[PDB]
Amino acid sequence: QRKGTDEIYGLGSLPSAGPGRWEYLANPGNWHPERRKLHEKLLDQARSSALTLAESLESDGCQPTLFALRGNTATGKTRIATKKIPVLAAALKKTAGKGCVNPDVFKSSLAKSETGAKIFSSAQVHSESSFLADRFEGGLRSQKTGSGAIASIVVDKRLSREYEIDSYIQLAKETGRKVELCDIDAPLENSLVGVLQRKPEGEDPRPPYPVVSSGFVAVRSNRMYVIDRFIADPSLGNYRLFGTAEDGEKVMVASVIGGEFSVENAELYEKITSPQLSVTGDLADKVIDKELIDRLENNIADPERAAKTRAALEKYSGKSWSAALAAHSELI
Amino acid sequence: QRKGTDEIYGLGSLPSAGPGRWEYLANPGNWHPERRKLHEKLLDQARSSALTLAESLESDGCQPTLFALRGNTATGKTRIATKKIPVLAAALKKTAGKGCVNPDVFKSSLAKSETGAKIFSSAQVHSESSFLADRFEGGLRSQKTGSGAIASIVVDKRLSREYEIDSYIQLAKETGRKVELCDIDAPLENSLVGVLQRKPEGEDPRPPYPVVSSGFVAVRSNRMYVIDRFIADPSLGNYRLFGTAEDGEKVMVASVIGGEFSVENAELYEKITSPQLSVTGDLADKVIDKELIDRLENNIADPERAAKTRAALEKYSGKSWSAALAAHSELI
Amino acid sequence: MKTLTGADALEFHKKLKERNKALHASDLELALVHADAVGKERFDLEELEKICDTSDAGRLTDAKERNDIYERMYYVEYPNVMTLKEFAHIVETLFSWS
Amino acid sequence: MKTLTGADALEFHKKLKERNKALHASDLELALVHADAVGKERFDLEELEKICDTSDAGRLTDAKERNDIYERMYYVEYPNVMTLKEFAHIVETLFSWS
Repeated sequence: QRKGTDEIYGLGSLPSAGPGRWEYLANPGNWHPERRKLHEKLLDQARSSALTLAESLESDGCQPTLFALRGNTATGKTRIATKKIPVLAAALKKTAGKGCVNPDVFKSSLAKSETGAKIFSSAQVHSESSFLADRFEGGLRSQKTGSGAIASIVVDKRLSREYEIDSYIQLAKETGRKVELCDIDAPLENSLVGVLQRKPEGEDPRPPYPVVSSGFVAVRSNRMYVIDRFIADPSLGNYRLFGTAEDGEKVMVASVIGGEFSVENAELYEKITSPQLSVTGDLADKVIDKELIDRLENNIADPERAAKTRAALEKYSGKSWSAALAAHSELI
Repeated sequence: QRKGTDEIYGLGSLPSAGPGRWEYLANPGNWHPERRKLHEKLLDQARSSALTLAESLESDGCQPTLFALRGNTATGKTRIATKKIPVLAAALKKTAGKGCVNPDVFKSSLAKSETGAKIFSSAQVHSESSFLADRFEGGLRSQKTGSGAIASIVVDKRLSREYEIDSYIQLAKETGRKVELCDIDAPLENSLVGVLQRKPEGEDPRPPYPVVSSGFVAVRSNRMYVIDRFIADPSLGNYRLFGTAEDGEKVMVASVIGGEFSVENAELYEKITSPQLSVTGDLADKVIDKELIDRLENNIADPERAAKTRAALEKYSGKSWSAALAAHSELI
Repeated sequence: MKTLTGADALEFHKKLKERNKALHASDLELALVHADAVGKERFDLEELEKICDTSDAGRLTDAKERNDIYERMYYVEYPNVMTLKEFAHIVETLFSWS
Repeated sequence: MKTLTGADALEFHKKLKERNKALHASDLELALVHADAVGKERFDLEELEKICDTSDAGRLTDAKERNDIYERMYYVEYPNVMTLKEFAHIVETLFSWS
């Protein structure tokens, strides 16, 4: 499936390229009216969920905050948010997880188009979901609660690169929000198996290999830059980095809290700030075979997790990681 | 078993310590006479084998050469010597492998003491075997063949450190020998399983973990220094580095031949010139379990090798690598 | 393990930054040697831009973070990619997913 | 893979040397931070020598290769060893085997 929904639903002579196109469609008026109405309806839904989050967080005494959950695809970000940000966990409970700024939250809705069934692929809807997340984020920038206080918001994106991290820091500083950043890491292979466990009937994304590997490289290479921002400015907010131990458990690795910097696991810190690259290394070509499945299973003690890992992997046995994720990603 | 054979068979007030002791016993006269006679007999045997090697090598047109086989314990050094140094292979065939400079060649004989059975451990005989190898090497330095040409000799030692490599280069230059150096690498875990496959009834050494890990670190960290010696001086001789691919096959990785430097496998070259250390990493504590045995077996396709690997490992299943090699090493 | 705190934490972080900055520079140096040896097409941002969008929705306006991001990806992450046209398809894929 | 030859080989080797020299220095820097934090006994060659022989049969006469070899081993290779007396037993073991 090829044509993007931006192309399908855009009106008229679409600028080609990237920027040009981006600006043109950033105007809600350049869409067919039914599509414009669907946009409005999704943004109203997202907005209502984000306000529910913000009123929960303020009622629990949280000053205006940008909670930023950094880290690569399928690293266990949601589980860390839930367990290690108790105020936000309480809020997300009220919205069943909705309300965060993240293009992927729009994809299931755009891919169904109120038709009752998914008829576009994730890639086909991505540009449009990105335009909606940007509009959603723009309307939250100065959004207030019933007390007149700036609303707290949650940015759930990879946040790998310096330009992105700088942009969100600037947004926070311009709107008087603290930044509460939890940065979550897992080894690249853990993200790959995490992606193959995600089911097409779920709403979690299933990207192909290059997305996950290039995401890994970018998140690890730029990590210490993000930590340096907190080390340099105690007033910015707090930073915690969680990494994955050999048995799959998340552990605290480094933190800057109330200005105080500490390294809770120096071995992991050494490891997870580097992409562990070589001149020709290729995990993309590694074939999923019995021993790889057993090698991953050997470090997974929880029965439900182990069974789901195993079944996802067996489905692509004999394929390279690159072939397995490419096939997995192509499912609707 | 504790007391060294140097202590047992040395005469009188033995200097304590290292040097002092070393000089004292370097004198053949400070040994009990039976022990002195055993020394003489072993050196005569070694000498006769080394001369057989040298007359073979000269008859096959080899100019006076110091063949140096560098690399950590149980990396597959003997197999590379045999297959990749055809002139030396032809010579070693005539002596059944005897004649090289290496303390370990004396250990089985010193540990039996002409008694008919091994009654001292390898560690108990090591100092004395080292004194014999030094005496053997000293007598070979200016040893000539029947043509009056300096004899070719083979130095089969780890040769990890700059001081050692410099000493052998100096010996070669002082006696008009070329240096033909083959440097052989395998991953540390391959050396560890290689050691557990060595049987006590064999004569190959079975050292404990620290020897193999510290050997690995030293051989990898100093490798490029050895290569630089050949790059800088084309007249010194030739250098070839063999590394281990994922399937256990040895492959050429870098070489300096006739002055020409080439990198035949740049990925392996990047890898095998570094010890891959971290601030707290510990392979020594890794436990030999089913999956580790299967993980090693998955990359071994040859039936005889795979079966011997497996049986050696199962013997120590449940133990850490450090406990497994310590127990293996303690066998006589 | 024991938590590093205060000056030990700061000195660990400072030394680790230096290590990873050496590694960062080295990875690209060695990749460029390799690329020369195998005749990989020289990285040219303008040509790449003619055939894919590298802007991140106009979020990347600079060419110093932009050239630096893509040229490094091209050489370090994708050593077996020989041409910008191949690389273009990779960049397009990256921007089809969050 | 394709063999690097001539100037490409030499430039790969030169860049790799720089990488591994950075790694070499870094490993010891980071180990020394860690050792300070956990209160590992400060490395002292003279004291170690009172309780084991570090000479390699008098083959190591220098103290610049000698201090450099053992202090680095002590900190980098044996981070969980807290005392020179423990380390001594390790050095003795090393010199009991080829």
